[PDB]
Amino acid sequence: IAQARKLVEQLKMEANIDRIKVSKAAADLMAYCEAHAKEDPLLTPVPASENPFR
Amino acid sequence: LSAEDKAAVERSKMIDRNLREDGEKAAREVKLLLLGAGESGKSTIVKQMKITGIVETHFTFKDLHFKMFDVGAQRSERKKWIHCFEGVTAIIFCVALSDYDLVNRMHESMKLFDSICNNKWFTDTSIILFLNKKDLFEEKIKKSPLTICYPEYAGSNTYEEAAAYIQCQFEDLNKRKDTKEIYTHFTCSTDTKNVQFVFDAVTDVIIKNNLKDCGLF
Amino acid sequence: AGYTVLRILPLVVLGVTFVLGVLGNGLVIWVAGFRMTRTVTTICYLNLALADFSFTATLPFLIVSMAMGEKWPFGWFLCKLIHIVVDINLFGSVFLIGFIALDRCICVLHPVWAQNHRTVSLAMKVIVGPWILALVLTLPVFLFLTTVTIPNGDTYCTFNFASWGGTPEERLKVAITMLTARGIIRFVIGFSLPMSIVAICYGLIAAKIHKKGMIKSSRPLRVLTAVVASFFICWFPFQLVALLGTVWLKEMLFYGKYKIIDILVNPTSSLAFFNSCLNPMLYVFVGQDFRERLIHSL
Amino acid sequence: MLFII
Amino acid sequence: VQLVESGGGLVQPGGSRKLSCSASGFAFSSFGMHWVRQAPEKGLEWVAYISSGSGTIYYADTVKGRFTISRDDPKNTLFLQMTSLRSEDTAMYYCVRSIYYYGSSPFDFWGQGTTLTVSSSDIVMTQATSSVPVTPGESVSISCRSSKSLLHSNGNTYLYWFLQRPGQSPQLLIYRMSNLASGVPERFSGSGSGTAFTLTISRLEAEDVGVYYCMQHLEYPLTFGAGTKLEL
Amino acid sequence: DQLRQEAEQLKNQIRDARKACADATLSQITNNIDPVGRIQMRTRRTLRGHLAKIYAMHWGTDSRLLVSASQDGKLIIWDSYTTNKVHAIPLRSSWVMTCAYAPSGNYVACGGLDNICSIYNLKTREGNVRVSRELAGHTGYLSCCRFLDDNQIVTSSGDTTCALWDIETGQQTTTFTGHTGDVMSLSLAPDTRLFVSGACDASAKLWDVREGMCRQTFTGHESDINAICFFPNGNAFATGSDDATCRLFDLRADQELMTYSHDNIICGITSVSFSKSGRLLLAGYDDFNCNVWDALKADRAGVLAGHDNRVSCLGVTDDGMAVATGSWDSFLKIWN
Ligand SMILES: CCCCCCCCCCCCCCCC(=O)O
Repeated sequence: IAQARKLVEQLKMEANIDRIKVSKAAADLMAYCEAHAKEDPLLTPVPASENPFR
Repeated sequence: LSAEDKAAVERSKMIDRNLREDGEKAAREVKLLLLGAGESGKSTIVKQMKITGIVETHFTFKDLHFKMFDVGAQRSERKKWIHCFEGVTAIIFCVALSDYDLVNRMHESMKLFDSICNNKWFTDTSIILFLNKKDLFEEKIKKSPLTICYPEYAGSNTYEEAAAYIQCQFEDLNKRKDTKEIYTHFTCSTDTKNVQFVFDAVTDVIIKNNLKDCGLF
Repeated sequence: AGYTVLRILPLVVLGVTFVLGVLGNGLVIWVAGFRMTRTVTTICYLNLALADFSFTATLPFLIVSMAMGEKWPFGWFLCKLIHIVVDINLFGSVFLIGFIALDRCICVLHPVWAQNHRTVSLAMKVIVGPWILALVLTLPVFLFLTTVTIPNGDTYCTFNFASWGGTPEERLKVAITMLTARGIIRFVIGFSLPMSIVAICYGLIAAKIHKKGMIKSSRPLRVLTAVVASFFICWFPFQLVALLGTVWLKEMLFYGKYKIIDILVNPTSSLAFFNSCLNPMLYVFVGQDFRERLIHSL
Repeated sequence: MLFII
Repeated sequence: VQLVESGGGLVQPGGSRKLSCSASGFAFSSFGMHWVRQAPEKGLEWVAYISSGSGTIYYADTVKGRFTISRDDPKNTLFLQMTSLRSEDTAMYYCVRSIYYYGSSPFDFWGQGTTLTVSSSDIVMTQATSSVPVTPGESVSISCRSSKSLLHSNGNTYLYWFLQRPGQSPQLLIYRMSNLASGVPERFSGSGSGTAFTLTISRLEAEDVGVYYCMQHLEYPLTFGAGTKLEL
Repeated sequence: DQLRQEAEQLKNQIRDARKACADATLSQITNNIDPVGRIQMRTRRTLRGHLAKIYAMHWGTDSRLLVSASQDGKLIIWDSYTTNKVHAIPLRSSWVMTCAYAPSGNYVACGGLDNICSIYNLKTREGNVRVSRELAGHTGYLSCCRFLDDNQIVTSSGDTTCALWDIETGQQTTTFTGHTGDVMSLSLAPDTRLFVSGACDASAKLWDVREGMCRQTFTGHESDINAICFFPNGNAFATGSDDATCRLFDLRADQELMTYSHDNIICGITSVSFSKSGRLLLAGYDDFNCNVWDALKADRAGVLAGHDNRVSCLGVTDDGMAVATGSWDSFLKIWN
């Protein structure tokens, strides 16, 4: 029965969280991806001179 | 061309040479995996062989080095680590004949045998099956009938028929009867018989593998 | 009177050998040497493939020569290179087949010894032995072959011992017994040693498997027969004609006798060359792993 | 191997 | 990690002698071993180099052909065979260990060295100053120049800095022009561009006094600088 | 018995309180962004030298050195730029299922069926690599080990418990209990104050390193979880499963954002890694080809098919220059 005790405490602690809307999270992810998009070697091929692998 | 990395290339080639030599040394040894349900059988068979994780035992018989990985102590989901033993030459499976009446144990052993024998990682891996506790089975079979474990059994309560029936029951689980051979043996008090049987089985598996690579099979 | 078919046949068989052999050996060299992992079997097969591929690709030049009645429309440099390549590859193929048989017999008859003392390093070191035997046994060709030219005629590629000095009769003596010795070696090292090893080893493998009851289908006794028979059928006619000729060389050259041997040599040669095309099929394609890796690679 | 005589 | 050398003594001109260095406290098999000698009241010069596994051996031009270097890894000893000794070869021979891999520090440890007395193209590295007046508590800089640019295509400048305290073996300070060696206080700092190089001691103390040396590892033979002496 | 139904109500309460915030899916939010639909990656280096299956690889912070573990009992540190080998560490236990490379570069970690995480000292006065501490204390097998810093290592075992260790003392400091099944993966946030562990119970749990309490719990996978990775921001993490499905969870929202699935894929996912920008999701697959998923639109931008057998370990460099994919065929490939 101790397992029920621990599960109840854990769920109670989990329930009280200041959740945020899905839209705000979506906007945040889009903002980060756009902000760091240019400095990403995988998305756009880098010039062969600047590429450390040849 | 290069300035100081030539020494690095020399170091890399020397490391490659050491790894290739180690790989040859490892490839020489034959790997066996030990499985079962009852710890008594595992302990007896391990002790019979010449001699907290998985225990590795080394024994040499007839100039053939063996490696036995006991994984009994690993209490976890077997599916997530069983694939690490895909290349083992043979699987040594231990079942207790004295556990037919004690508790459903024999049914559990059959379930485990079915689970590992038909597994997709061991399609072509021979399974050596050792039936332990022969003497206790001899003593108990006189009093407690074998009917308790298998309702369908219709036979004399004698050692030869009961042993043959149990062996036939275990050997019938392998759905794939062409690429796998289930060698069966009843453990003897002498270490020599058990080690010799394991050596015969592994030599047969080695010959079969060599023929399979060369196309004859 | 219908002997035209006898002349045309060798050309057709050699051409089929050229197309099938270059495709077959090429697939073996790519699939085994590059795509698959290196094991003793893969090294021995790759060596057989290299030998056959070299002979197969040096075959077109021979197809022209045979068609033109032993006339070489090529210079001295190609003649020494082509007749050196053909003759270091044909000995190579026969020797390697003997090595592959000895390897299989050591793996099956003595399993523990192979498991504990057979690995890529010893194999690559000992695979040189068949090739060095071939190079030592093809030195008669570098030392004594050339193109003699016949006035009012095209040149012909034949052994010429004229440069070795002495009376013309001395030249006759050096040519005869030496050519006779070459023909004998072509039989004893060329067929006896490889045929004896291949049949003795494959027979012993058959005996061991049956005693232990490991035959569960028709493949075990089908491939073994296929390999021993393929080698005997392909090489026994050629070796027999060559041996009869070497024994009767004096009669043929001096008295123009036993003319049948001359007409038979090109047809009987066609089967021997055909063995090079059959070898990739009866030694690598049958295996399960090779087929699987090829199908993925395609 | 080739008979060249 | 200690290296002790043996075999040093008086030798008559034209004779032969074998120098032995025994290594204890580290894995000798995986280290390339060098030989560096120092003539009395003079600078260092490279003598020989044997790599791990004995695969590659290089010798300096002055002692080419008459010197033999060999190693016995099972016994953890290094052998230098000297033949046809001449007056120019009088020096204190030091033994140095170097391991080469990405991020390694070559020439990290130097042996005590033994004295050998004999009775009676290359990249030049130039140190502008023989000696500099220095006082404790003040920053100083030592300059170094090279004939050829040391910046290889990899991006690593193969310059090494060394310190030899009076009465001791040389010790490594900066390797590859910008990396501090293990155990060297942070006050030492090094920077260089192209051929011109500089080593800076932010705050000097009593132990820092000695003769400083330059090394180039771009090509063989390795060449050292004349030596800059700091005195208090 | 009263606790069982009361807990059930709380589970319902979580679903309702979280159903409320799900105003829209991210598929609608990014319906207008440009698709990055041309991602062709070619093999650049082929690290070679292992003789058995490879189960883990980790990149260094310098973005050049990488360590790979294999069942032959060897740990190799590879120089990616030149294909050279820097060290070959012979393990005591040949059964290794994870490897970690310390951020400082001084140490490496390995673990497996022995139940012991070994810490190796790369930089020593002697030339060889030595073992510094042999961590013990897990009953189950080790699935993943990651270094918080030079002195603290967090490890997941197969006994449902993830643990944090102090390397110098050799003693467990905090135990994270709460999973009901074998834990298979650990990913550490960029700030190194949180880590997410995925278990065979089909639930991913977010922990806090300082207090050892399960801060949040995420579910939605039908089957086991095999790989987990944080988004660079550290406010989202993607998870791989055996049902051929990847999901992107949010730490703040507490819910699923996208499901990365295709009908043609019916194999498990062995490794998940993100790109430096977060716009590419690299997911390893058992079909022998790792797949590049566009994170914002759930469409497969590209495929990497240079593996003979199943992809196992995959990692993206800190600088984003390369994606190294290990496989059971004993070959690593660096794909730029
Ligand atoms: C002209 C006739 C010559 C006869 C030469 C025969 C050569 C003997 C070859 C033996 C092959 C098999 C050897 C035994 C192998 C084994 O012990 O497993």
